[PDB]
Amino acid sequence: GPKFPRVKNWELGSITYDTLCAQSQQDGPCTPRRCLGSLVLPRPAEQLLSQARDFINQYYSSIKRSGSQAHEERLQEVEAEVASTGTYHLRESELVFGAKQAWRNAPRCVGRIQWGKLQVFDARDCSSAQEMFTYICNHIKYATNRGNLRSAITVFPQRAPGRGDFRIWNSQLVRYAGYRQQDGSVRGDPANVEITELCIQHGWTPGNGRFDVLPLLLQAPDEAPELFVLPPELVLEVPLEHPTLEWFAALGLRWYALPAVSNMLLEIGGLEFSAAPFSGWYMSTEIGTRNLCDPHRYNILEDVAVCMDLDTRTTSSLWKDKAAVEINLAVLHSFQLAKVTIVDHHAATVSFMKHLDNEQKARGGCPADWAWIVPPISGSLTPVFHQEMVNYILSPAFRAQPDPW
Amino acid sequence: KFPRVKNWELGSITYDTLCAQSQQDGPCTPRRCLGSLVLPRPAEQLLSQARDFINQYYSSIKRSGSQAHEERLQEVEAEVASTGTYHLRESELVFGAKQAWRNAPRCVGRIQWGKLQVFDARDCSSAQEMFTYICNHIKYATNRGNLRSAITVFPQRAPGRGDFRIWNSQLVRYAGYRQQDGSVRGDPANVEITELCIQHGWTPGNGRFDVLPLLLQAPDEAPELFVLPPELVLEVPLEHPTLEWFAALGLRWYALPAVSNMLLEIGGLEFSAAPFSGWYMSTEIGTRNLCDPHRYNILEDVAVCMDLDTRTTSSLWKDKAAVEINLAVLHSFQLAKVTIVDHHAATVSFMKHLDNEQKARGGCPADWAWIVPPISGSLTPVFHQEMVNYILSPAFRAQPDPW
Ligand code: HEM
Ligand code: HEM
Ligand SMILES: Cc1cc(N)nc(COC[C@H]2C[C@H](OCc3cc(C)cc(N)n3)CN2)c1
Ligand SMILES: Cc1cc(N)nc(COC[C@H]2C[C@H](OCc3cc(C)cc(N)n3)CN2)c1
Ligand SMILES: C[C@H](O)[C@H](O)[C@H]1CNc2nc(N)[nH]c(=O)c2N1
Ligand SMILES: C[C@H](O)[C@H](O)[C@H]1CNc2nc(N)[nH]c(=O)c2N1
Ligand SMILES: [Zn+2]
Repeated sequence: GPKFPRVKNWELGSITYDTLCAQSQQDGPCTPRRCLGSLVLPRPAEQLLSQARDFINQYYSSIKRSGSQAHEERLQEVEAEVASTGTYHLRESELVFGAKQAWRNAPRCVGRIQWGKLQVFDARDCSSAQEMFTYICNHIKYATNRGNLRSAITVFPQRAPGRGDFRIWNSQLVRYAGYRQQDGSVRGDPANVEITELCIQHGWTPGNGRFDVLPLLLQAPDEAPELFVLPPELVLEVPLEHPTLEWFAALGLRWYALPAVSNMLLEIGGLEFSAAPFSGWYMSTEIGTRNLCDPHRYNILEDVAVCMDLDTRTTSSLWKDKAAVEINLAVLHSFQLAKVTIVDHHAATVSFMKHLDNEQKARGGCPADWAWIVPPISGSLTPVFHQEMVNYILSPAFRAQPDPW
Repeated sequence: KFPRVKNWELGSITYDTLCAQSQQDGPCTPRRCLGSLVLPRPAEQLLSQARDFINQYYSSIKRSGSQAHEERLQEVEAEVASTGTYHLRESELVFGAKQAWRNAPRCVGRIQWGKLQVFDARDCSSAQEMFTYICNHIKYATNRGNLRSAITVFPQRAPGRGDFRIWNSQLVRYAGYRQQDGSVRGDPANVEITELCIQHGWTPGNGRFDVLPLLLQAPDEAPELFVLPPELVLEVPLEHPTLEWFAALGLRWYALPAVSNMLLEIGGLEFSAAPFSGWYMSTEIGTRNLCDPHRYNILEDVAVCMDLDTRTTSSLWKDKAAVEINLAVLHSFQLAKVTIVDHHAATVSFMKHLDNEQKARGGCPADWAWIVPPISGSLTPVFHQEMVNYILSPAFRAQPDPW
């Protein structure tokens, strides 16, 4: 048949061919000799212009004015700007399209059915660390919306020739402190040990809890990062209880409402937005499975299993599986009681299948990273497990970038 | 470039250098990864695969460069030059089969790769004889519940003629009967092979767990039908340690997972019929075979029996029922003294395998999507372990169905 990858769903027996992958401009890490799909992060005058031309072409196609006079004029105007300055600038509506397209292009995101519904805050006028804070607080207030969460991104000024970057040092806008103890263990979230210690080196007075919300370390160009404490009333958290296990509330577990990634680079048309935090709402497994049960995170499985009186001395009791399921259930139940938006892993994966069909019809495929899209409990119980996926890099894109220190 | 391979739970890092030994391309390119696809789409080359394989063998027995090694290379050269093909000595076959298992990227059970009973059935000239060898394989491997890994190797592919083939995908398979009203009674995965048995003379049953006969095919002949003696096929009724109603569901599964439709390639030679078996990991039965929607699909029935709220996904009724079903399988196999490994023990053993292999060969090819179990992924260590996938030979391969 077609010379595009054939893609099969083994639950349903249905077949598609991905033609979209033909548009990839950027090589991933695989070769015919070996596949590196399971690695988390495997290792410009005329180069900018070709990325910019491509992006402008994407824009004009999206508004159905390809080949138009307005399209040709924008193209000239971009090359003139690069010509005289080395860079160029997006129109507002271009930025909005490019931000959404970056989300839509993100292979690791199961929540892409929502991609067209993204509030884009333009913060390209921002000129200080103090102003970044205001923009960030506004983002948090808008996005949180007292529990009825709204997807959003806030875009700060782009990288510029020989000027320092805007950066948010924290990986997320909300992070619990991780305090290294004398014995070598950690109180709080071990994922955050390094940022915690950077906050302390930069003048923060540390708490001693398991859920101390961290301050933000915000860096305006060519300045030391400045420290900003989020007013507590802005940071919506959800205490965790279980619907029938009454003792679960006594564990004092909690999580925050708003998942807002702040350390990734938004690339659009070769332009690099080094600070562009974005937020959605949580899939319940992120909290109840990874953040709470990973051995290298809060690691609470054994404690919960012991409370549930399970036999923790043997694997074949499936004590881990039982406790994990109850932890996820408590996450879902508590978020529901508190009226804070959340999506379980069944509803989310079902919606992603719908997204796949939509994208097949709209673009001829959808880049997806199977290992990231399949949830970390109950995998084959979700429809995405049975769905082959093709993974490739399209731009606009969100990318990892090196830590600023 | 040698990939840096990180474990994200422990922060430990290795470099896979074994991948340089791959002489066989997989489906990925720098423009797109196809690692999630289940099956993506001359004398001088036989000689090079043959020399390489003989070189692997003499090196395995340390005698790399000896008289015996050099003479054996010439035998292989002489035979290919004269006939376009060659034959393996039994010791070479035994080594090659083990190595194919070892190299199988999708197998989580490879800590066991060195314990493999290898039956040479290359002196087989008929479907009848294949059946005798298969019965002996089942008897050995089953061993009254104390299961033992095994492979039986029937005669290789030859340019002149049809292949020896076992038509069935496994040696034990439950019938799947389609109903004019669309539904399937039994195992929907075996509708086709069920229908093929009927068409070749089998009197069907009408249960949910009717064990199929084998269709065995000798070269250029119609396949023949052979009913396995019920006494040879060990099965485990499923009950649950606390939920009494669960036994009333009538569920069971067989003890012996024996794959019979894959080709075994050693030194360029191809073995189209080479059934191989180990023991089950509980999630293969409890999660996939019983809970897949296109398999026995029993999740709902179990949830109702547990009185769960089936109206909404957010009660996690599915997750809760799947767990009890896996528990029942583990409990039932244990009660019956039939070998089984749960998915926590299995993946822990695989992590140990990765480490042994790192020391021994500088790597291990592994397919993360297959290694990570279908429930409780991130609760197992392998979820957090990066993996490099690539094709080494000797290898097991998929091959076209013979009809
Ligand atoms: C609206 C609800 C949303 C849900 C339920 C959702 C769900 C998810 C989940 C479960 C992941 C994997 C996270 C992990 O394991 O750490 C993820 C990754 C991601 N999503 Fe979303 N998403 C949502 C909205 C968004 C939005 C608004 C953006 C960007 C504008 C976005 C971009 C991403 C990116 C870039 C990743 C990859 C992160 C990385 O590589 O570390 N998603 N999404
Ligand atoms: C001794 C205990 C064994 C265990 C627990 C085990 C476990 C597994 C599991 C869980 C899978 C994934 C199966 C699936 O999802 O359908 C698998 C695949 C496989 N194993 Fe094993 N294995 C064992 C022995 C063997 C032996 C003896 C061989 C060969 C001699 C072997 C070769 C394979 C191959 C080739 C596959 C891939 C099959 C395919 O592509 O569909 N394994 N193993
Ligand atoms: C927007 C959004 C919604 C939602 N429900 N969940 C998220 C979670 O994304 C969090 C992001 C930050 C960590 O990144 C780890 C990481 C490390 C490295 C080296 C690369 C990479 N891409 N990702 C895990 N995923 C984000
Ligand atoms: C030896 C062994 C031990 C154990 N515990 N489990 C097994 C399970 O193997 C069953 C085998 C047959 C199915 O084949 C599906 C399949 C289809 C296709 C087109 C290709 C392919 N490689 N695999 C999946 N795995 C085998
Ligand atoms: C090694 C492996 O790639 C790594 O643990 C991945 C697997 N899948 C994942 N999937 C999601 N959604 N998030 C993750 O952090 C990971 N971790
Ligand atoms: C599409 C996807 O690759 C397919 O569902 C795979 C996923 N992982 C698997 N893993 C195992 N062990 N066995 C399988 O059959 C599958 N199926
Ligand atoms: Zn790949």
